[PDB]
Amino acid sequence: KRKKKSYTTPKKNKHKRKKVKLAVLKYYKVDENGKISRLRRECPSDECGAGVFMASHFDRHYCGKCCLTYCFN
Amino acid sequence: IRITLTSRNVKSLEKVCADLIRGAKEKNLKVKGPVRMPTKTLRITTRKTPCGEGSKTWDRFQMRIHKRLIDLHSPSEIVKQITSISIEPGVEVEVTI
Amino acid sequence: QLYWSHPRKFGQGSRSCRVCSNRHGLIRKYGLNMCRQCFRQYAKDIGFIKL
Amino acid sequence: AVQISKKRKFVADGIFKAELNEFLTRELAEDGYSGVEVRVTPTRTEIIILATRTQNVLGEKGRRIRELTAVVQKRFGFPEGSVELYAEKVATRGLCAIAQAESLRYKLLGGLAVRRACYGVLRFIMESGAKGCEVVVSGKLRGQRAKSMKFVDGLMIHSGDPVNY
Amino acid sequence: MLMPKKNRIAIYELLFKEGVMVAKKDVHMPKHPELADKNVPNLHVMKAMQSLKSRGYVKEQFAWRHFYWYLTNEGIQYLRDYLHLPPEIVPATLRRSR
RNA sequence: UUAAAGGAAUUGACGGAAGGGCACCACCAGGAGUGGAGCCUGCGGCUUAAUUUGACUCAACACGGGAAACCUCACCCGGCCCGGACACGGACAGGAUUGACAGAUUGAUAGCUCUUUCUCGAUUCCGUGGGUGGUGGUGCAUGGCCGUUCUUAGUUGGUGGAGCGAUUUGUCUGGUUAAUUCCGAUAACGAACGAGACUCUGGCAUGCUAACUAGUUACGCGACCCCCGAGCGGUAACUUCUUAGAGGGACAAGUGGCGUUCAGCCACCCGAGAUUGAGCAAUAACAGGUCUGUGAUGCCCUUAGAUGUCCGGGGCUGCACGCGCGCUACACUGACUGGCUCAGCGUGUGCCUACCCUACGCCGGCAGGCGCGGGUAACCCGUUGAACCCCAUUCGUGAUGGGGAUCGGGGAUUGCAAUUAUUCCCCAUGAACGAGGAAUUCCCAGUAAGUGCGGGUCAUAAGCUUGCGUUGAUUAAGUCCCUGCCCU
Ligand SMILES: [Mg+2]
Ligand SMILES: [Mg+2]
Ligand SMILES: [Mg+2]
Ligand SMILES: [Mg+2]
Ligand SMILES: [Mg+2]
Ligand SMILES: [Mg+2]
Ligand SMILES: [Mg+2]
Ligand SMILES: [Mg+2]
Ligand SMILES: [Mg+2]
Ligand SMILES: [Mg+2]
Ligand SMILES: [Mg+2]
Ligand SMILES: [Mg+2]
Ligand SMILES: [Mg+2]
Ligand SMILES: [Mg+2]
Ligand SMILES: [Mg+2]
Ligand SMILES: [Mg+2]
Ligand SMILES: [Mg+2]
Ligand SMILES: [Mg+2]
Ligand SMILES: [Mg+2]
Ligand SMILES: [Mg+2]
Ligand SMILES: [Mg+2]
Ligand SMILES: [Mg+2]
Ligand SMILES: [Mg+2]
Ligand SMILES: [Zn+2]
Repeated sequence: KRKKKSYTTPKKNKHKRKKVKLAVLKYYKVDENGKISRLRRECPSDECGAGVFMASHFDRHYCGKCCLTYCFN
Repeated sequence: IRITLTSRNVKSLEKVCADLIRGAKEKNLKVKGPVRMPTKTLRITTRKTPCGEGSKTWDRFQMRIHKRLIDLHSPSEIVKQITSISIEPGVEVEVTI
Repeated sequence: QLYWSHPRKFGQGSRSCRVCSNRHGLIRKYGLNMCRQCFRQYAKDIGFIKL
Repeated sequence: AVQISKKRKFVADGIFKAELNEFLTRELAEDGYSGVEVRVTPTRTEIIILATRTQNVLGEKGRRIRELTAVVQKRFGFPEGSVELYAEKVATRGLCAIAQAESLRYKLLGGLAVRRACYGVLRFIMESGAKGCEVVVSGKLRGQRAKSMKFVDGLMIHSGDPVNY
Repeated sequence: MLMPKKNRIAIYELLFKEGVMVAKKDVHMPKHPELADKNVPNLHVMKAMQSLKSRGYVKEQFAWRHFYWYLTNEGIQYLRDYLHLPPEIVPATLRRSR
């Protein structure tokens, strides 16, 4: 009733998740003007990595569609 | 082979029972009686009010489920002929062989 | 994303009425789901009389 | 392969009656709606809508009655054309108080003030064979306070068992 | 924000086949019962039909838990927009009458 | 300066004015009690970040069937989601709109956010208008419903008189009844709504209608004892017992008295009953309560860091006090142990969306577990082998073995979780209470009271409430003194 929910503000400001990238993304490399060099890692055959490549990380590996987790020393 | 006739009200129950007697007692069938079941009653007690004001005044809603059974030993072709009756909609028919 | 926790398979919250999704007042177990305020109005339609 | 008791199938059928009747009076408020009668036959479940203006039930090209048949069949679980509807004409318009209140609603909506509407429905009901009628219109009627406007004509029985029929 | 693409064409194909849709009030929070005809339970059906009930295409009726969706002749005239994708087939509501 | 002030006279409304009646929510004569103690559970006040809220004489205070571990939950603390429909318009990403692996932070394996960078495909995101939701406020805007007046008997029109007229007589001096229910006198007659009559339950009875989903007599299979054709239990006809369809049966009718021809009261017989209990219930209100029952709703507030909706907790229970409805005792007409013996309502499974009722056998001291069977039901629990009661033993007027509050330890059941609440079982701790001032509640015959069972709540679930059974009185059949109400 009389108690109004006011901003006590210990937590001043927070923002929503905004996906930002570069202008274009080149996953490939041109060798001999027509042969493609693969730089990033594919995903093994679990009906996920037919066109999905893995993301670089310090010690992990991650698939895009079905979220396959890989790790190697 | 028995047939259960279960109706909503006793007047239409007795009317469809008298129609079954009038359509069954002329053939060569030893017709057993319409065995009277005890009347079932679903008693529901209701506060009568959405908010708590006044005395404890309660609605008492009841139904009167009336059930009858008949026994007719016959081949199964005769039972399907007897079953075809222009019947009151408040009457339910079950068969058991 | 955690959408559905607290499975609500029992008790008062699991009982969702047939009339207006009311859950504060009790819902009877007679093969019936009413709000006890609309049951008075609708008993003459579902087949209950006062006697 | 499933079955329920006689003490529960009756109240389930009664809730089916009330659900279908009040859903039809909530969506068929346009024409003159009186009621329903459902015949239970396990080959064909018959549903008869007794209505005053059955032209709206019959629709343009046999449209609305088959559409509401599909409305019943896609929830209540009766495929292969098990549910079949039939409309009946109520020629006695002044007999059904539900139809009289349903016609009084559309006159109270679009103008056509309360005094004229009440005397116009009382003259029609008193002309249509009825021995007596009483119309009680309450609410915010030309003012902030709720003035109850009651009109009673003819003979009316209020107490006892045969009031309900 | 999108579902799989089969969802939209499935619900509009079911509306194309019948013209009658029905859902209930239960939006996913106490319990998850799926639709009696399809996979998507209640919320995707409401998200698909709110664009039809808001534009005046498909009428809405509520009964006790349930949203019934109702077809208008102008509803068919704007389901011509959906009829751009298949050939012109009228469902079993307006074409024939037994 | 004002368009009224005023005078008879009618109908309401009001009175703290008079008269006549009614009510066991009023009394007399009584019964059970409460108010005394303990406990359960609401209310006020305290306390708290929250202790959600309305209701406050009958007509609030075990009421919202309101019995909360989160659910219910509407209140606090912290954290996600948009279900932002639909139009125009900004970037339109040379197609990048949402979803997440590991580490940090956080209850979180919530991508909430950060380090990191793959995926989704023109439905996105933002803005401008609008829309939805709310157990947010307003019952003094309301609908509907309920309660109260009122479970008392009171209201209206047609013809006719009285008056110019609103209106009045009808609708009443008296008698009688629960009654404006009648007789009566009559300026009134025929009449209406209501009360009765209506419907249900209970009470009777038939060689009426009929039943292997209900029983009886004989009878055979067949167990036991006296042994003397007998006695008790197990596994061809008729509805008397169980159940339900119609019709009948009770009307103050027969007699005598009290009464104006009267309306009607009293005593007895025949009878099963000389009349039982409920539901519905007039015109009209309360400025009674419900927006927290509704997708019933007007107005106001918020709407993306949300009064929307989810997740994890706490809270509603929190106690220096006062009050109400209730439960248990204060014993010997009793407590303990053992034996014996009788019910009726009604409920019970694979449900319109998650679920019981329980027989048998074994284990365990117990609450309980395990395997199997039956019941969608007059079929199975179940010939509901209930409590109270009857017989015998122990106690012996001691706060005792009555009372079992408080509290410690252990063990099982449902739940995902009962700890600042489950529940039950076993041991132990053993308080007040010695029949309760002032006042106050209910009641006239299978009635009060004692006593147990079923449903509602539920998953585990009663001391609340609704109905059912068992045992089962003392007092009245009268009045206007206390209180309340009706009419002139
Ligand atoms: Mg509630
Ligand atoms: Mg109003
Ligand atoms: Mg007003
Ligand atoms: Mg009113
Ligand atoms: Mg004067
Ligand atoms: Mg008193
Ligand atoms: Mg108390
Ligand atoms: Mg207090
Ligand atoms: Mg109180
Ligand atoms: Mg109350
Ligand atoms: Mg609040
Ligand atoms: Mg609220
Ligand atoms: Mg309001
Ligand atoms: Mg005159
Ligand atoms: Mg008068
Ligand atoms: Mg019997
Ligand atoms: Mg009234
Ligand atoms: Mg709506
Ligand atoms: Mg108490
Ligand atoms: Mg108690
Ligand atoms: Mg259940
Ligand atoms: Mg303890
Ligand atoms: Mg439950
Ligand atoms: Zn409801």
